[PDB]
Amino acid sequence: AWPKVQPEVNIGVVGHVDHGKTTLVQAITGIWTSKHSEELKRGMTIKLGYAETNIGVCESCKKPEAYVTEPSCKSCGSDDEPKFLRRISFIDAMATMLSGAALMDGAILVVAANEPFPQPQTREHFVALGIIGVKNLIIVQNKVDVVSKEEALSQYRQIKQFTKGTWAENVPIIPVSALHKINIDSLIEGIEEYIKTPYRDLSQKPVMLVIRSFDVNKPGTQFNELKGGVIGGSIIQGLFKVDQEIKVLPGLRVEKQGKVSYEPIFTKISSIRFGDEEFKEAKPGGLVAIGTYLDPSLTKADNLLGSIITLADAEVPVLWNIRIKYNLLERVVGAKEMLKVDPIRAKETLMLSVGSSTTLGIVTSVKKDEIEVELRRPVAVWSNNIRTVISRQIAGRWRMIGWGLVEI
Repeated sequence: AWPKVQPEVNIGVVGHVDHGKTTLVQAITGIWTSKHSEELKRGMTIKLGYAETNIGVCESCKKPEAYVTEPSCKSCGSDDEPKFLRRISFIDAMATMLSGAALMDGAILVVAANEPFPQPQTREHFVALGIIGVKNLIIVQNKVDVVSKEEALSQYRQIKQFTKGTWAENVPIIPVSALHKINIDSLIEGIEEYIKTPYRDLSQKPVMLVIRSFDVNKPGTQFNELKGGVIGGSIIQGLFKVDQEIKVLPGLRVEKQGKVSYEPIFTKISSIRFGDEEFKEAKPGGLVAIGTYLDPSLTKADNLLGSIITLADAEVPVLWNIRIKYNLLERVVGAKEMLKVDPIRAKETLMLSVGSSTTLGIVTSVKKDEIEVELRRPVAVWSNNIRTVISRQIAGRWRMIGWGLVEI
């Protein structure tokens, strides 16, 4: 039989075509993931469509057809059980995209074969991928069945030529039709070869990125049957177990009269869940639901969005001022034209995304490789050289202008 495991990897899927990405995930998993007729499964998405699937392989069948997402090889003429490879999860495509982005172990960038390459959205998405550090990439040429072999091949060469000078020079290009299911087994193969499961040091301190929180107690719930608040997020390192003492950072915003501060919120894990399966422990990969003993007022309606969770005794600096070793883009994708990126300037306001968090800050110091920033809200910095996305409001819209590492 195949094992019931948690996903071990998150793969972001970002695309121009909007009946693209969802149909793509569906082409992999086989099931419709738009209006899941069971909100009884808490909440895990933040309006980010999410899906899990097993991946396996019939060793004796020709690849790529040998790849299956189910424990049957009848499709390649065997009654034997395919080898189970792994369970993967997908995250379907400003603060919100950043938050989704924090969780991807890899990505698939989808382009429409019946559209000139590159579409505006395509280049935007590409830049975005470069900024967030997700370099495990696959480009999918979707809807290749509505253009000829020749047109698809032409666009393939254009994309390769486009990538030839960049870091994405060797990213594979995989033609598929998500809607009509053509050549899907090749993409699963591609996901296996090019979006490998990252190294996990499971001795590392447990860290979870929190991306949702909800009060799951339904109306009419009797008071004595109330469950504690639930925190949904993505574990980015280490592992958590039920009954471990943990804390939420920055935690609770507390106002003493004429004062403001954040005090970490301590609680205990009551339950760990991936989809509709319960687990005894939770590791990186997939979206996890974490039961707590928290007052649901604390989790009600994503109150805790952007927080992180660590063990209670974890030592994690919560900082209102941060130093960032940064790198800016040469220029920015715009409606009409590429836009020159002015160097950082003191007293200007930037947006910094750290993990699943997004906070406004004032620049207090500017050097060539480093800036210092005063934050409107504090950040939990769980490790040195955490990546940050630096954004500036340009033309009345927030745009990612570079990235950096917070240095402690």
